[PDB]
Amino acid sequence: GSHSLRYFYTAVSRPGLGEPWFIIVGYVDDMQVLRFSSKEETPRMAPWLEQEEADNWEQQTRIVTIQGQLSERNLMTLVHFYNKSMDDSHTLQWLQGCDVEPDRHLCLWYNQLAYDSEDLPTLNENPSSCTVGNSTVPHISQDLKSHCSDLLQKYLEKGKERLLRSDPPKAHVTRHPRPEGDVTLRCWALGFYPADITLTWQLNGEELTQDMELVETRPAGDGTFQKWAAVVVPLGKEQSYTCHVYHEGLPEPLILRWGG
Amino acid sequence: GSHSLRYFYTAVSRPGLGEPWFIIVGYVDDMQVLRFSSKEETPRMAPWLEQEEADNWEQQTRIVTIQGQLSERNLMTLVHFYNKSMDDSHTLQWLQGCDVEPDRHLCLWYNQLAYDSEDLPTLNENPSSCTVGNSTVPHISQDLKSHCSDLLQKYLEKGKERLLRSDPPKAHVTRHPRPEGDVTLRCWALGFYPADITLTWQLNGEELTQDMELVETRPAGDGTFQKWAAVVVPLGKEQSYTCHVYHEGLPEPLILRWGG
Amino acid sequence: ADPIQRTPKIQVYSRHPAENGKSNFLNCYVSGFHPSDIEVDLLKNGERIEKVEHSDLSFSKDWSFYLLYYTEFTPTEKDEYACRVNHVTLSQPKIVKWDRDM
Amino acid sequence: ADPIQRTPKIQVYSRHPAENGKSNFLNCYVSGFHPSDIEVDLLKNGERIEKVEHSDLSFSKDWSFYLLYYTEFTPTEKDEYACRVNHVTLSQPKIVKWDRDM
Amino acid sequence: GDQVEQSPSALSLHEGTDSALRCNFTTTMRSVQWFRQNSRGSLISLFYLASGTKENGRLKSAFDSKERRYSTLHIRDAQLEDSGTYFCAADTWHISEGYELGTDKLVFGQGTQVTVEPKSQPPAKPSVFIMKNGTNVACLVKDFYPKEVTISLRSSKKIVEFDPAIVISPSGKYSAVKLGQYGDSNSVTCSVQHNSETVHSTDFEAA
Amino acid sequence: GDQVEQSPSALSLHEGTDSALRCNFTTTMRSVQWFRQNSRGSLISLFYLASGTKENGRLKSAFDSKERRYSTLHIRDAQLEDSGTYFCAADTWHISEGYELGTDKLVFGQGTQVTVEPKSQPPAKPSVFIMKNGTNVACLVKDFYPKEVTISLRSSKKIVEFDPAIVISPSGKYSAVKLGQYGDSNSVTCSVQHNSETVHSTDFEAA
Amino acid sequence: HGKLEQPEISISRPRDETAQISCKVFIESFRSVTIHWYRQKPNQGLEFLLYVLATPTHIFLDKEYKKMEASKNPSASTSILTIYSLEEEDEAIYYCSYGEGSSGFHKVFAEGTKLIVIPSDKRLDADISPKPTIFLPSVAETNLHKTGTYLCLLEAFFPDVIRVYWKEKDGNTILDSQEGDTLKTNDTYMKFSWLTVPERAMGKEHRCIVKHENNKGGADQAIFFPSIKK
Amino acid sequence: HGKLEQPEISISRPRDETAQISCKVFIESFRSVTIHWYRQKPNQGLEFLLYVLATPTHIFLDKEYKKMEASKNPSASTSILTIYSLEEEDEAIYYCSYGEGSSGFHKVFAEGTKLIVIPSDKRLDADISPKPTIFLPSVAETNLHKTGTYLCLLEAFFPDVIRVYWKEKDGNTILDSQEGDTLKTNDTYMKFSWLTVPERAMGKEHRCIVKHENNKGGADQAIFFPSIKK
Ligand SMILES: *[C@]1(O)O[C@H](CO)[C@@H](O[C@@]2(O)O[C@H](CO)[C@@H](O[C@]3(O)O[C@H](CO)[C@@H](O)[C@H](O)[C@@H]3O)[C@H](O)[C@H]2NC(C)=O)[C@H](O)[C@H]1NC(C)=O
Ligand SMILES: *[C@]1(O)O[C@H](CO)[C@@H](O[C@@]2(O)O[C@H](CO)[C@@H](O[C@]3(O)O[C@H](CO)[C@@H](O)[C@H](O)[C@@H]3O)[C@H](O)[C@H]2NC(C)=O)[C@H](O)[C@H]1NC(C)=O
Ligand SMILES: *[C@]1(O)O[C@H](CO[C@@H]2O[C@@H](C)[C@@H](O)[C@@H](O)[C@@H]2O)[C@@H](O[C@@H]2O[C@H](CO)[C@@H](O)[C@H](O)[C@H]2NC(C)=O)[C@H](O)[C@H]1NC(C)=O
Ligand SMILES: *[C@@]1(O)O[C@H](CO)[C@@H](O[C@@]2(O)O[C@H](CO)[C@@H](O)[C@H](O)[C@H]2NC(C)=O)[C@H](O)[C@H]1NC(C)=O
Ligand SMILES: *[C@]1(O)O[C@H](CO)[C@@H](O[C@@]2(O)O[C@H](CO)[C@@H](O)[C@H](O)[C@H]2NC(C)=O)[C@H](O)[C@H]1NC(C)=O
Repeated sequence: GSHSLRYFYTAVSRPGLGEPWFIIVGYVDDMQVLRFSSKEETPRMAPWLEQEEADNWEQQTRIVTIQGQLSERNLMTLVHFYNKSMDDSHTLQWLQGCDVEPDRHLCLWYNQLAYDSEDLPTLNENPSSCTVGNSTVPHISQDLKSHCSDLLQKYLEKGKERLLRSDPPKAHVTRHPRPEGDVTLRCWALGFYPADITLTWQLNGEELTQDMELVETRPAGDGTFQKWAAVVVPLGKEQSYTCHVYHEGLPEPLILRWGG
Repeated sequence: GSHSLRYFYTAVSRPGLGEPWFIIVGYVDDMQVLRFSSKEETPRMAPWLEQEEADNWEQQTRIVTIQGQLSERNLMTLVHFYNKSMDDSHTLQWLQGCDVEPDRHLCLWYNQLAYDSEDLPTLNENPSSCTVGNSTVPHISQDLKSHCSDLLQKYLEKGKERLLRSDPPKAHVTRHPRPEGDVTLRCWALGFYPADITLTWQLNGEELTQDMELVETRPAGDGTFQKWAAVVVPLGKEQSYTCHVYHEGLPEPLILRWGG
Repeated sequence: ADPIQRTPKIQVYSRHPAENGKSNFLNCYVSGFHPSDIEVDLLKNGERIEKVEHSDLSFSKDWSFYLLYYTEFTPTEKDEYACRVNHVTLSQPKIVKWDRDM
Repeated sequence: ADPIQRTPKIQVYSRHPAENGKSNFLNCYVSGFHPSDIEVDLLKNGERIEKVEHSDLSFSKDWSFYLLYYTEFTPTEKDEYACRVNHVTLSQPKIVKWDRDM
Repeated sequence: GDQVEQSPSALSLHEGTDSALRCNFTTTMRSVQWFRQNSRGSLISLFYLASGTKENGRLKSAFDSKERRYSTLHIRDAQLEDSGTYFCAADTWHISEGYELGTDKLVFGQGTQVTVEPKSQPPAKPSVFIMKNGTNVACLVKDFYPKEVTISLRSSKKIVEFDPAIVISPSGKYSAVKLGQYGDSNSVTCSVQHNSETVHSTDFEAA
Repeated sequence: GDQVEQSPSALSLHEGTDSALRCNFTTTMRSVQWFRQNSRGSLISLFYLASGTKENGRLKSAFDSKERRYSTLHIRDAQLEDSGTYFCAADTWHISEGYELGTDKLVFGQGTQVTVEPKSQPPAKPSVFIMKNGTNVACLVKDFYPKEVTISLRSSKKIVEFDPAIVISPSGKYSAVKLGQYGDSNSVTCSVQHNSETVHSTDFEAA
Repeated sequence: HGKLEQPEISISRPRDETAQISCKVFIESFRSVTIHWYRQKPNQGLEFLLYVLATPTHIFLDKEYKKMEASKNPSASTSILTIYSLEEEDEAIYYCSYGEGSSGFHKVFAEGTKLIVIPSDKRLDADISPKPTIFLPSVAETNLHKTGTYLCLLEAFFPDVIRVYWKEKDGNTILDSQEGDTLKTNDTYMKFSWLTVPERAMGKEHRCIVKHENNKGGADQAIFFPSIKK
Repeated sequence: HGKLEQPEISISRPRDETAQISCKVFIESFRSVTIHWYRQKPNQGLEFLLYVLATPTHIFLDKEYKKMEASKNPSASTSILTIYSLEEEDEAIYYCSYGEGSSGFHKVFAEGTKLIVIPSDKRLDADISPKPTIFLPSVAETNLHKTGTYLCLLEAFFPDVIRVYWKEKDGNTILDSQEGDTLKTNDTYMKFSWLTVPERAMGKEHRCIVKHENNKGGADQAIFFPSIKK
């Protein structure tokens, strides 16, 4: 199984109160694991984490802070290069992270920023590598790029319970008919973990990919996601429509028909 | 007062019928003086032209006929130049002719062709002049461009009555009530030859030219043309709307009013 | 559509002032259309009038085509008339109801 | 020049299959809005529920933002709930009725 | 007369660049032709058209009827086998004395001479050669890089010298010969200096 | 320097002519700048961009926002005063090992030697005069059109003669000058053969 | 061997005289032909001159009081371009062409022939033909690069445009060789070409097929590179 | 008289020795400015080298722990590029530039400086500097055109890097002149440029101005050109 750590830096300006606003949520897969903004001396990491008296996260503490810090200049040198009136609020989004996968010794370093809503041309070929090899020892290890993997490791190890886990989707189908002659069948998926869930309506034969109502997959406050997809079924047939649900947890693609 | 003569050659394609279809109407100052087509051996000239016993003028007949023969190969050649399936009806419209008037010794000749309604890039500049001829040099040769100044003057002396005339406009307005409350004032003009005529409604000294109703100046069918221009007018303001009917076969502006 | 098409402008009318009772000619002047072949016929109270001669097919500077039809009929204040015209177009044939006003 | 703004999406629902009587949490999810300055309040049969917490501001691939406001509520067959979200992108605060299925 | 205008009076490209020739006239035409003149003077037709787009290889001629008065010819991945003088030309319907729908004369443009120079990639070293015989001497070089070159000379009895001549080898590099009328009846040698590095033709002569 | 390709390596046009210079980069670029540096002087600057397309005087050029990888520069109604080399250079945001959103390094294309040659023009007849300096006679050929030219100085004890100088005159015609050194200096008259005719310095010197 | 051929690359004839330029057509239906003649100056386009009806319409070029050039179509199956009263500005390259198609042009052109105007200075002084002198591959190249080069340096002529060309004699197949530009020699010209001998097939002789208006005899020079023993 | 300009235009210094270029800066914000340095090779385009921070905090270029150059920024409101371990592929044109105060960019460079690496000569002792040779107008021309042209001929100079403009020295301004490309004199270099003075301005004194490194004293040449009436 692949894995990916992410940091979401987000900054905003308002009048000339100087003090810019900012947060740095840091996730691992769909579990947020790190929070840190303005008005916090320490990167407040997620509770559910085996902690062993170790002020040994500094490297991550160091990085984040700075990032938060330059938010002052950064967010500013970015107004003039566009000479946009410093009276209209602005924002600076930044994202770094990597997706590791040792089974293939793979690592991809991401690093994207965007001003008001437009990306910023950077020298980077956004997706790049994070495994460096020369025949030496010294270095300056303090680039979030060179630890992302390691950090991912830390998180994974120090969290194997919640992070390395699969909570399958529990699924039911509801029949709540509509006014004008055609029943509505809603297929449910509740509390499944990785948000990636793909639900599908069909007729033994094919799939109804082109005529469905799909809610973007929403989150429930316990660390799980829920999604629904429904369609208009004739009160007669009403059953030659199955709900094939696919997910990481359940191997055997779940299939749903109504009660009987 | 420029007088003139033109021949409108017209040829068409028929989905594999071997021989095409075609015609050659000819006119002078809006009056038809000649004619020719396939399955016809001769130029049934204008009855109104009582020429004397022997037809001393047919070198133009030489011209036309070959044009008839040649007509085919052209539609032939035209078809391959442009990628075009010989299964789709095709047509080649051609027009040659010229103008005339002493003062500046006016004599311009028009020679234009069109494939399926498409001006065909002829190299020679367009409206070309033609009044001169070397000294001691009869140009009896095949071309029509050199027989204009000759053949025009020929047609205008063997039927002068119908080509030297100027039937002025007989105009009158007409009231027709509008269930909507308005009233249409239709200014007719009948019996006039020099087709180019212009009617016009004025309202307090201001021509209503672009905001009035007008009909394509259609042909009586006996020798002259008819045309009427109209308007919608307040139930009452009638006697205020005038109808200027210009035309040079009328010394000064013919002006009408009408209503009831 | 690639073959430059042009749809006909139709006018139906009396050669002279219509005074039902005596002879005159019924005219249907089609012009402004292009694709040569055109089916123009006369009508009386609904049927197809006959023995109608047409004009010497010529064109305008815009390479447009124009034809004139005309017949020898006796005008009466009770015989509705109209022109029958159909050619390379979209909808069904076009009939033009003759009217006193034009 | 003209900034590219994106309106907020809203989804109000129960954390768990709601059953009036036993407890559950109310969730008003918002997503896809760009300018992060946003106002979100829940309502118990009409008014702005006392205290509701929400997640830490994160965004997605297209930098759009997303936040979910959740609260502790005890669904009760005859008590309606809904969401109030006001953005720089809309006419008046939008209300989102919470139906038990969707 | 005057009614045609070719784009660049001359233009030069690198191996693998992409450019285009334009040329227009406003006297409506039937078709625009495109040619390439060899050094031999031969006229090589490239494209032919009376309607829109066409393509083959890298050359593509573009002509369109919104007026039928302007035509363009672009070049993609320009390769050594392209340089030459390009011409646009236009023909138009010619009407006989009779009525044979023929074709009027072809109108060309001024000359836009293309010049396609080679890609630049890790150099190599120039191997000189000997060519002289009878009061005549001319150095040689096989596949070197820059036009930058100076063919030195080593003769006993000197007279005036002449101008060289650098062609473009097959591989993709330059090459050249520098004429020289000297003596040394069968004895001569060559010396070259390029890129601060010199090379004696002697440095290769063995026994 | 592995990320910017300048379209034309070379280009030439007559006045009134038109053209474009393409320039694309091997990496996302934030702002683009187009320079033009004459003979051997400073780099004048024509445009600065970060998105869009600006047009000054006759020149127009652009960077297409959504791509951030291609820049174009056009020259309309070209004119002699547009000769010289054009350069396109762009840049990109950088990020320090400490998140300093800086941006310094400026990449340049390989450049383009734009040359504007004069309108096709009815041949011109020179005017030839003679500048002097004991031992030094200079031949000045004036305001002549077709560049094709042959200048010769008739002298007997000729010391050293230098090649000729042929600069595009002001008015768009061609002009030339040629020095050399001589003994018979005072005698020295200059003969010019241009366009099949012959013009003598002598032909003008009044007497 | 052709669709339109034009012997005699160049033709040089004294001032204010008449000149002969003709292209031997090779296409039957030679009668229903229309041949256009074309002129190309130094650095100009290519302009039109005339058209022949492929049947001696004797279309001639008359320009206000003057008959300038003639178009014709004999039995030798060729059309000849006659040019009267030669003056310098008339000095340029001439092409003969026609249009493949009843209604079109694949436009077929010929090699073309450049007319050379010559004032006074000689009465056919000397011969004025290419003067060969071959050069042997370098023992230095063979030895170190196992490669060889050979050439045919000419001289002593006046045929301005002499276009050189080689091809593997045995299987005489034109093979692009390379040569340098034409340099002047006190009002005489002389080019120098050469080749990159296919490393392993260096035998006794390949051929340096030269060709010019004024060249001994009147045939393309056949030049070889013999071996040695002395 | 300047926004940012460099002193000398050419610099010829020894192999394996030090060469430092200079660029007079003219912006009071000085202490808090950033000075940029690019280099250029024969028709290639500006290549970046180093930036000079707001005042010192000097930056330089090591080639694997062996410095190649270093930008500096002292009191005399100017920066400086040094170059140690001199070699040929180090000879080019060096330019200075600065980026607008509050992160703006209409990037400005200077005239630049050509860095000539000179080999050897006994002990390099010879007067290699410009050497005039004035030529006044030609009466013919004067007489017939009511014009006057001058010739500014410089020879026996070395750098081979000269700039020569004809300034109407009665008043500092430039006049459309013409000039011949610089020709190489066996071991030196030479050059000329003319000026065509119109009628109503023939009465004034014009001076041709030469600017070249190795030139006497160390200043531009003052070449005055009379103006007469007869
Ligand atoms: C170097 O000088 O090049 C010249 C010119 O190419 C070589 O000259 C000769 O000898 O080349 C061949 C080889 O001997 C000669 O060909 C022969 O001799 O031609 C005559 C007919 O006239 C006949 O004997 C045979 O047909 C031979 O093949 C040729 O005639 C010579 N060229 C001339 C015109 O002088 C020369 O050999 C070469 N030098 C060396 C050392 O290789
Ligand atoms: C032609 O012969 O060229 C020569 C050499 O260039 C010209 O010589 C002089 O006169 O050029 C200038 C102009 O007079 C002289 O400059 C002056 O005279 O220098 C002295 C200092 O020694 C001083 O009086 C001023 O600084 C002047 O500018 C220069 O000295 C002369 N050159 C020499 C070394 O003889 C000559 O004028 C010119 N002939 C004509 C008719 O133009
Ligand atoms: C040739 O350059 O074409 C232009 C006409 O503009 C172009 O053609 C149209 C059909 C489109 O392809 C469009 O992309 C182009 O704009 C002529 O160039 C000049 O056009 C100017 C305005 O665009 C006009 O002000 C000038 O008078 C006109 N000529 C000049 C002074 O260069 C041009 O005439 C055509 N041939 C040439 C260059 O001689
Ligand atoms: C160049 O640098 O060197 C040559 C050779 O030394 C110089 O040639 C001449 O001109 O030197 C003197 C001076 O005129 C003459 O007496 C010799 O005959 C010439 N040498 C030969 C054999 O050509 C040449 O002058 C010099 N160039 C320059 C511009 O100074
Ligand atoms: C650089 O110049 O960018 C241009 C424009 O995107 C590329 O142009 C071309 O060649 O891109 C593709 C690839 O060949 C073609 O299909 C397009 O037609 C063509 N674009 C146009 C309109 O010119 C260049 O290829 C690219 N340069 C390099 C060296 O990559």
